[PDB]
Amino acid sequence: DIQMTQSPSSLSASLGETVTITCXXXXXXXXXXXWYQQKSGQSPKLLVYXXXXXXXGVPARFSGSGSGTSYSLTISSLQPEDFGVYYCXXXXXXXXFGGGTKLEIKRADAAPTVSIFPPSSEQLTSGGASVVCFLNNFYPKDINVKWKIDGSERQNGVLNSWTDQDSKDSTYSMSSTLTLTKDEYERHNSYTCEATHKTSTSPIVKSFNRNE
Amino acid sequence: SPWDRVKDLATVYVDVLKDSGRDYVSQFEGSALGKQLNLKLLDNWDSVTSTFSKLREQLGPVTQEFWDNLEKETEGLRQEMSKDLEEVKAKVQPYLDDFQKKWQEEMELYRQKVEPLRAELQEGARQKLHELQEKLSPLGEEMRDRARAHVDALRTHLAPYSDELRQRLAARLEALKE
Amino acid sequence: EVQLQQSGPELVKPGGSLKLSCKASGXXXXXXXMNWVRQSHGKSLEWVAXXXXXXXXXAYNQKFKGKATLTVDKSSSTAYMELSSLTSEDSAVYYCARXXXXXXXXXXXXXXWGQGTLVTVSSAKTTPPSVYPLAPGSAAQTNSMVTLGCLVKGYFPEPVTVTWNSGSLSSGVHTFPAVLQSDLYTLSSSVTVPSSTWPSETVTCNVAHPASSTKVDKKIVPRD
Repeated sequence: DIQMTQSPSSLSASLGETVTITCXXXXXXXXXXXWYQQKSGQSPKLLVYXXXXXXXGVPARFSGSGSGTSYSLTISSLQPEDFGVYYCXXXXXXXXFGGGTKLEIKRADAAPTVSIFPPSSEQLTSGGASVVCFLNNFYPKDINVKWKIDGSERQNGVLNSWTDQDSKDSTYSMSSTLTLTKDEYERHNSYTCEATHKTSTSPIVKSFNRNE
Repeated sequence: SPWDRVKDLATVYVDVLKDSGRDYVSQFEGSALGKQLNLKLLDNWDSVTSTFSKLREQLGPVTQEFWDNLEKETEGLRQEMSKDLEEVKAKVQPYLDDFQKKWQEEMELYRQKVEPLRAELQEGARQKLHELQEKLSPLGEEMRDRARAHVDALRTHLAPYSDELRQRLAARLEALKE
Repeated sequence: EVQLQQSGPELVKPGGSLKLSCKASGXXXXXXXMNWVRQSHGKSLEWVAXXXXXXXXXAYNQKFKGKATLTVDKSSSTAYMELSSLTSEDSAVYYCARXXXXXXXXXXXXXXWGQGTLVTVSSAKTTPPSVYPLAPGSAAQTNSMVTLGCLVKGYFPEPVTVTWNSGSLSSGVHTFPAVLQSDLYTLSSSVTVPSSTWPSETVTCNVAHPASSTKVDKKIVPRD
């Protein structure tokens, strides 16, 4: 009945930069703590046990320390394999895990390439109408999009999907889909997909006219 | 009391065989491993009916003729039982050696698996290792089951020998009444 | 080597029951305690329970004290996890991991993990996908690159494989993860093509849904 709390919910750091992950214990654990490294779509792997004993195959960059009730995991010179998700566990009482720490690569900011697509003819015959907006190869992941219909924002019926950080260019991509009925689609002419990002103060504006 | 000598005959010449086996079990039960495993092997080891009671059942009626013959022929009875006892102890010795040897092999395997954990646990070894006395521990349950299997196998192996010694003692005492 | 083999992905309707498999090899099954960990998509690892294979003893946490049940089959050296009355919140990935202690202790570090079993709870039936081409339309393309899209909507279950020109366009393609909307999955795929090659040359997205054995080829064509 001891809970593990990790202070960094999510951390972004450049390659080779030092980073410390702290795991706090609700009570004394007397060592017997383990850290697990999990990649995207992968099973957890044992990294360091007894809070100070690195596992087999673990490079010397990883290190653990214990100062009271706060156990810390330290990586000084990050490598591309080091990026992922990390968890701490307590092995004294019944086992429990922490909240998780998602480590991601930090790079220079990039502008989102925004593309907007009107609903296809095939979808119109079925009865639906979805306007798809693509935002590819942008950093950081934090971005907000707005759907303007003839100048009026709509906060209903919009669903977004964020891809995992790219392995090649270490960027992010986002797709925003606004789904509405055919009748509601034909009640307006101009559909605009605007996104506010740190790259530019003015949001990038892409739009089209329904009357092709 | 004339019955003290009869009891002493059983304690010296038939009961000493089972008491020897109890020492082998108690050697490991009270060791460092036995304390750590919370072993309870001697809880049910004593016979329900004592060997002296078995002798009295086979010799219900008693008369002064038996006591008179006992005084005259105790030397012969003592010599015969001593010779038979030495035969049985040498015959059962390899089994006792086998029991201790196979047990000591498990102790070496156990120690090399728990001593590394004691260093890792550091100050927490006293309380963390208490799980080894509970049901969730695989090795602890395996050791306890193997402990029960070995002691029960030993008890059943020397049981016919103890019965044979008691039977000869009963037959020798029965012949005195005539 | 020591490894744990888990069963394939499982689909169970709401209100039903589930049973997972975890086959052990390369070691003694009864020698070490077996753990089960539940992880939802993009969530933290959650310890479910542990089982002593030799004795059958089970230790459940407060979250899954009655919802989960752990059993062991000594002869087949497999550990089973059973969930009763699953719901949409029970859709997660379940791992089985062996305790690092050689039987000396029950609760310790998890040495070897299984790959995990994917569990999804939905009452929806198998539905073929609907594929809708995505073209710029307005032809407002003065940039050196032109982006084309492929929309896949209303299919169940996952996964769906999307390729462009039968894999010819391998670079500049972004396929987005599916999102559940009213018991049906939906995703979109975008491809970046040089502007000189479209619409001068045909661009087609290939959508494969092996669950329904459906393969659809949609050629991207510009509007009027």
